[PDB]
Amino acid sequence: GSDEDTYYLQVRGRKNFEILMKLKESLELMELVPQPLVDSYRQQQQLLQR
Amino acid sequence: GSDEDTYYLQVRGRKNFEILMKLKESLELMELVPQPLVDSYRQQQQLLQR
Amino acid sequence: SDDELLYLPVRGRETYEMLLEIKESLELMQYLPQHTIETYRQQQQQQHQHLLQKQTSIQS
Amino acid sequence: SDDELLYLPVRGRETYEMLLEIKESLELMQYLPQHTIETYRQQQQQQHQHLLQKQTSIQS
Repeated sequence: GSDEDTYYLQVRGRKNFEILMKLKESLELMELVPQPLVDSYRQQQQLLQR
Repeated sequence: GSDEDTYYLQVRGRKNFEILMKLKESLELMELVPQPLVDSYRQQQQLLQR
Repeated sequence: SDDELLYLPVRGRETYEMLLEIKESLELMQYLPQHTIETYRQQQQQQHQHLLQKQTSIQS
Repeated sequence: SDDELLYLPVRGRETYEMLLEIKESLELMQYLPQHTIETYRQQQQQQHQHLLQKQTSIQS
């Protein structure tokens, strides 16, 4: 689900590729999986803020 | 001026692309340009701490 | 200590939103049981070897 | 305030390093007078349009 277009990246970075892959996949999954644990931890941890 | 191989990725995320592009560029450029303001700022910022 | 509660003193509005969100999405991904993610990444990997065309029928 | 001193509490060895290295590289790129980046981006953008082999001679 989305358009018919895709963005392409051609770059050589050992650290950069490892990092960008995990952060890229992270947000893709964050968009596909719901946010229960996100709000659950957000609030449970908000009790540490004042 | 590195190995002849390169990493190729294909994904469509709007915020993801804006972010991944500047973050990739950030390290690429920080790696190609020297770090004069970095050293100057690093110590000047440390002076805010104790 | 491993669990050293460090802090990141930063002042940037756009910077805050992006730093907090990417930090949260990754942290949460590695915290929650990656059941869907494991099966998804694994199947997508296995699909590459089948993409040569070997099944009698496939649909999307 | 636009300059709100926001503190991000985190505990992770690779998490601190990776988030700081990228954060610093980005902040410094947007803070320091990155004239080389400006001219570099421009040069590469212009080169792509001339890549249609319109020069007398080309060398690297």
